[PDB]
Amino acid sequence: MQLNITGNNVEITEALREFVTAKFAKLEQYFDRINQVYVVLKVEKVTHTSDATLHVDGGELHASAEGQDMYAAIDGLIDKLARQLTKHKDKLKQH
Amino acid sequence: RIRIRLKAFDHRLIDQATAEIVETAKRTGAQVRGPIPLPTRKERFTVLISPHVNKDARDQYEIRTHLRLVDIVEPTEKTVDALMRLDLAAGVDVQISL
Amino acid sequence: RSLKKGPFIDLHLLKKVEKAVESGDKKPLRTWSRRSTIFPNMIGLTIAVHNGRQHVPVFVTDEMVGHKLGEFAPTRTYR
Amino acid sequence: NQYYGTGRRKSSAARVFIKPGNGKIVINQRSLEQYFGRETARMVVRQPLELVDMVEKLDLYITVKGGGISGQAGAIRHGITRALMEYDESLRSELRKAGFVTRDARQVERKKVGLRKARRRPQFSKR
Amino acid sequence: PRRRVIGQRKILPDPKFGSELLAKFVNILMVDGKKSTAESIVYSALETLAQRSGKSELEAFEVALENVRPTVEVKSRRVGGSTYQVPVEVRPVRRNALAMRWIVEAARKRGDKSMALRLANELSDAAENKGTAVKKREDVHRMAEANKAFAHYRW
Amino acid sequence: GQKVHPNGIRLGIVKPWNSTWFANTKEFADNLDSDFKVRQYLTKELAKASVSRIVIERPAKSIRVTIHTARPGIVIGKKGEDVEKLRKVVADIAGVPAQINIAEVRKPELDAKLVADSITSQLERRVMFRRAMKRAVQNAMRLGAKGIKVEVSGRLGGAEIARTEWYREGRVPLHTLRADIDYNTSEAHTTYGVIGVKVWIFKGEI
Amino acid sequence: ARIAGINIPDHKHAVIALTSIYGVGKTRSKAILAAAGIAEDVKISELSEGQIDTLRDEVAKFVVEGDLRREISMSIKRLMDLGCYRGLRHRRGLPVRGQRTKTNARTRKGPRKP
Amino acid sequence: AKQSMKAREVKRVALADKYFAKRAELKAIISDVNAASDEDRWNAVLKLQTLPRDSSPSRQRNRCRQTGRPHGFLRKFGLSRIKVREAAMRGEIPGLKKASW
RNA sequence: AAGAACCUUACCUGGUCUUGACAUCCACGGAAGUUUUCAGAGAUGAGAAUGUGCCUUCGGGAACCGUGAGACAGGUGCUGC
RNA sequence: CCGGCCGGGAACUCAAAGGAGACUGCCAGUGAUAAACUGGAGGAAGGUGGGGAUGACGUCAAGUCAUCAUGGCCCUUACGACCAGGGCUACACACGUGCUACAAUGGCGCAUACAAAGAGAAGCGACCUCGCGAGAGCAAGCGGACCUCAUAAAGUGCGUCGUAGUCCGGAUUGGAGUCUGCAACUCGACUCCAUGAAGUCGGAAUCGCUAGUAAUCGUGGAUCAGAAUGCCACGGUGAAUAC
Repeated sequence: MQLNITGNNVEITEALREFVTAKFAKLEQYFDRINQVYVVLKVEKVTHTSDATLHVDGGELHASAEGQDMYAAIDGLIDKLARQLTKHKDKLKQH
Repeated sequence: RIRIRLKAFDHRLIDQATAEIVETAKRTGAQVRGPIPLPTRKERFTVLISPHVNKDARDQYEIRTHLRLVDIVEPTEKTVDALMRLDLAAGVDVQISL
Repeated sequence: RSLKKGPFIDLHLLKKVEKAVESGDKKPLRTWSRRSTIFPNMIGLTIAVHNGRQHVPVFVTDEMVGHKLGEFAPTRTYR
Repeated sequence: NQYYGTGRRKSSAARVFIKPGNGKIVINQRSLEQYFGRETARMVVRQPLELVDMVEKLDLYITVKGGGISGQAGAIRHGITRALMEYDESLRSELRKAGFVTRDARQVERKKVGLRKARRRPQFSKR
Repeated sequence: PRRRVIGQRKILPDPKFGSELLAKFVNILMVDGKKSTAESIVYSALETLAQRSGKSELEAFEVALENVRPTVEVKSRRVGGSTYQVPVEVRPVRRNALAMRWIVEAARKRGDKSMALRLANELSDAAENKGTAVKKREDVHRMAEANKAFAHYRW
Repeated sequence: GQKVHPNGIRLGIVKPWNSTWFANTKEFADNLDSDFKVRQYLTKELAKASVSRIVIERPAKSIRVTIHTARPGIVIGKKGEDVEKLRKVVADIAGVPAQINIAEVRKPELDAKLVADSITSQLERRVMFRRAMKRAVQNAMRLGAKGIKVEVSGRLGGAEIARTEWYREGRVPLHTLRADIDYNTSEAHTTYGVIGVKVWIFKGEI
Repeated sequence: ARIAGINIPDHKHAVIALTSIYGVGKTRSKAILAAAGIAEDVKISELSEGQIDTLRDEVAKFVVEGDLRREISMSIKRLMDLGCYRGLRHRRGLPVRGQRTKTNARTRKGPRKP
Repeated sequence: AKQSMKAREVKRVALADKYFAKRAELKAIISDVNAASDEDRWNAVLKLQTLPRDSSPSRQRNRCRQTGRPHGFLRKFGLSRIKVREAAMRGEIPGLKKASW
């Protein structure tokens, strides 16, 4: 798993970078093994919006979430990605 | 002996143009070696179509500049003034040689 | 590496050498011409070459006549 | 007398000329063995002539330009088939059965925009 | 494909021998579209086959091919929530083409010096049935005969 | 934002060119901006003369500027003194010569430029846009046009978000190339921003 | 079979085996040997000591292993002591001729640190 | 496109036409192989610096003649890559049409 | 971006300028232009020579160049939500 | 003087203008006697022949206020203007797209056969001399089916290398040069000599391609004083496979 954090009009700090990787350490093991991550943070005059593109062994999955103060946006983004990772996991178990 | 070489942009315009010349070259005088067709240049321009990114969005243009030659054999003086003052249907360009 | 006919020096530095070598050693020559070569006429003088935001003083020794003025003036600062 | 067929394939035009004589063949003032006699697809010139007999029957002189070594050689195979016009469909009806008279109009495709060599897409990957 | 049972086109035969079967064989090892470089290697590899086996040249080639061609091929079949290797019998036009592909992939490894003799050594050893090309055929049949438990056909 | 220009795709089939001069690559450049500078000049003062299109030919060190307009009386004015008034200042831009002619059009409601400027002059004097586009299409269909489509986009009455409206009538087949479809576009510099109007008019297929 | 200090290439050809000296490639070796008159495709096992002696003095004019390893060090000692631009690139293990350093820079750095 | 910069290079085309292509002998006639390898050839390199720098023909960016865009130029039409298309589809450039082969 | 050594270039340090690099209008001079010196990194600044027509209403009618006043000019500044 | 070289020939190749042609039109069979389907004949081409152009209503408040136009706001002795120097080329690193490879279906040396498309006037620049070479001098010809760029290369003939980090690899660095431009230090391209790095076919994963395609080989163009491994075109050789 390799993180790639990038911000459009949101210059990422050091406290925000570890807040992403600690949150992305959650949706790690607990849901699926993944190859490569691209995280994009955006501010569009109201919406702190955060996107994420995961690459897995089957294909790719993308989620986006606009939030309140850029911390609740990533907190809503992981819950959007974790449900797509359990749907993809049981699609590849079929026991 | 006049190597009257003429080019234009439209093929339907250049064929009416040389037919306006070879008929006057046989009405007075003689010895016409035909409107022989020469190879046309096909200048192609590939242009980006967006004001920004998407390189793969393009548009290809061209200009077909058609070219015709008459090449009279032996000059008569009644035609050498008649080839001047008859240059209608703008869009064609003549260049005479001797 | 290049300029097969004649080394290159600027007139606002070349004539500023021959007004500053026969009159004794002078001020650090505040010059911007990094494009000029080191000639043997300036050996032993202080030259202030512009590196982008200041004027670094370089003492012209005997053996730098094969180089140019800007090569002894680093532009980008790293670490 | 002298018979003619044009023949062309893959941006290469031939000009074949046949008349009765011995079994010599000459290509642009050269024989076959000094032009491509055991090079790439050496028998593609004679293979319409083992469907018929050719042993010392028809000698021919051809001039070909354009194309490459196999592009010229395929134009002669379409050429001398076109040259067999004084020998009509008693010879030609069992000549359609093995080919030799189709033009084989497969030209090189133009390179399209966005692609590399008219089909090749430039490798959008995930790793 | 979904539609389009494809209109098959023909191959021109080999010049030296009246065969398209060996002309199919020269097209397989023809790397990067170089046929004169392909045909020079195979002609140098089958004249070497004649002196190292005694027979004539072209029928010594298929006697190395009937010793390497398969009769059954195993496939991955998706059924249920898993996927097992069901065996299927091979069509004959694929049977020889699957055989001479196994010859060339054994000829690019088994590294000797020249390519003509690299092909010439195991075209003999296919006939004596100790080369690595026949060990591809027997280990395909070893997997298909172990999977004889999957099949709604008995032939 | 995804279609080809319906005038530019059929340029050898049905539509003619607005420039009919030849030049090789040496004088091709300075002929074209001088062709452009007289096109930006004639649209400046003759906007009230209801000009449709400007066709320019350059025969043998000259220029011939045939003006297609709807009102040929006001472009020459009284006596025809103003068509020679531009002829002094056309010659001022390009090389000398210059013979300016006028070929007037009989139907200002079936020419795609003369429909597109009538709406864009109404939209800047604050009329309702649904009145303007519906009066434009019903005037063209009663005069012989077999099809028309008018599409207006912009703020459209001072709304803070933009939208599009279109009121096609008849057959406007864009993908066929033999169909003579006249198409042009104009701009409305209103108090809310720029409002774009583009008019397609279909007449016949040969 | 002993030229300029080591030179021990057996049964290699003539212009090929001479390039084992630090100081000569294939262009100078076919220029060195043509100045002494020996056919260039002959193995040096064929060559006798009455032919190897003509090779020893001919390679002595173009500088070889002993001093060529130090004349190219004399320049990089000079540039790093003066402090030019190429000296500091030599002083820090970075490329000198203005190549890219953002992405590759890797045959000058060596391995990759993390 | 930054109206001063459109006015900056129209200064450069006037200066490059008056000094050079009139005083181009300073490079191509005296500053070459000659029987003139003395100090007169040495002044040939030196007096070029007293000349104004914005007089070389290699300082022309050759921008568009309608918007002044430095990038996406075409020497055949003299316009940028945007203004060529919107004039070709309008019908302003004669002969130009969409290509297919 | 179909092509950053200067230029491009919008960025940086520093040297400068103000109705201005570009446009129109007013008033007042000067034909414009050409050659050359010094200082300066150059921009600029101080010069030294040369130069004069198109219409006579003639302080002009134009072209181009300097000085002053403002109306403004200018912005690759922000918002493609 | 066997060179289309010269008379000549208008047939042929080709040039580009105008026409013909391919339509399930014909036959057989199935089908609801319908649409249509499968096959065959003829035919250069057979089932919209092959390729391009052409982009339905809309979708993403997708991209662009830095092409331009433009509403509003903001600067207006400065967020405007000029100039020099620097930067956009910085490098512990991460990723994307390409190029060259790891060789013997090859490397190298010599001999040698066949292209298409395109550009050319502050331009293309023969031939002849000089230099190992990049190039330099002299300098014709050409606004070009004429002249120049311009040897196409892979291929083929012969010889060598003997499976080695090797005569593979052409990175890096040193020295010496050329051209362009006022000026190649930061920061150009190319040549010459020397240096000869990783690299021995590539983890998990992943990509393109159904035929003149993939894969390789060279060529040309736009941008441009100079500066492509990119892009856009052109032809050479030419597959495997689709139950």
